Amino acid sequence: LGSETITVPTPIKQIFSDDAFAETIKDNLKKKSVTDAVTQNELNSIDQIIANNSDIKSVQGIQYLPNVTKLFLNGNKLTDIKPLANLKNLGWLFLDENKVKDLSSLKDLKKLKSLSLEHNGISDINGLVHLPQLESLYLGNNKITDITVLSRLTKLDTLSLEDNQISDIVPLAGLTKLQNLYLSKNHISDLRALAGLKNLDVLELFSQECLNKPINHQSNLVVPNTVKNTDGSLVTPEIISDDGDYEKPNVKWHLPEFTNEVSFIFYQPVTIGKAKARFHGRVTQPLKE
Ligand SMILES: [Zn+2]
Ligand SMILES: [Zn+2]
Ligand SMILES: [Zn+2]
Repeated sequence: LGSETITVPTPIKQIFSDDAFAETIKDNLKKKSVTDAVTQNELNSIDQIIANNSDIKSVQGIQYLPNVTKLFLNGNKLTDIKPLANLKNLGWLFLDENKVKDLSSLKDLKKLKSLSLEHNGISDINGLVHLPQLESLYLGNNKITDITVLSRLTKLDTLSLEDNQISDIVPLAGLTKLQNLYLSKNHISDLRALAGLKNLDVLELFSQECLNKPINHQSNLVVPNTVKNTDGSLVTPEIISDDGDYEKPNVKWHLPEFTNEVSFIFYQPVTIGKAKARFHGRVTQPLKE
């Protein structure tokens, strides 16, 4: 908008407050010093910013570059991203490894096609309702438990939710345009939601870790198997703790004088569309005295 253009020549150091960042602008327009002056035409000129691992704590000043389309800003020290809020022409925004937790500034970025926020400690991704046009979304290595908002992001061909804490992938059942789905290291016990996902080329389901609602230290104990495949059918465990034994459809046991938590491990090669993956994880079942 209006005073998100500078009208007299100005020195970099002054418009871009953060030193690291002021230097990515210098290094990008091939200038020789941050004290050198820049005119808005030159700023208008900038389409891409490559600034990974560059120790950037603030992108203030970025507001003055309204034709910027691709922002590579991984592994910096960003927390507040408001100066992006209004860069209408943004399509790639890479903010891995920062600490950006409030996605409200992305909300009017309606040309944004690919967003990455791996490893930011995000837990609420509901701000994503404001961005249905997304094509690639990388949300790996956060603390996301609820993905119900994703049933709306129907334009995705690439989605990574690897290493969060998802029990429930029913919200993905709809997203049939999906080609690469990474769901490793979550709490996924039921693969039914993926029956539909026919265009999948790459799919990952390693290391699920599913925990249960406690019961009690019984000599004869008999928990039912809840791990289900694509198509509804109970997957047969690839090993049980504590000379445990599986007769359909329960893990049985026999105890008194050892301890409090029991478990079983499962394994199942799956095929959905043109993709082949390994659904391998563990059902825990803790007990009390
Ligand atoms: Zn909002
Ligand atoms: Zn035994
Ligand atoms: Zn195994």
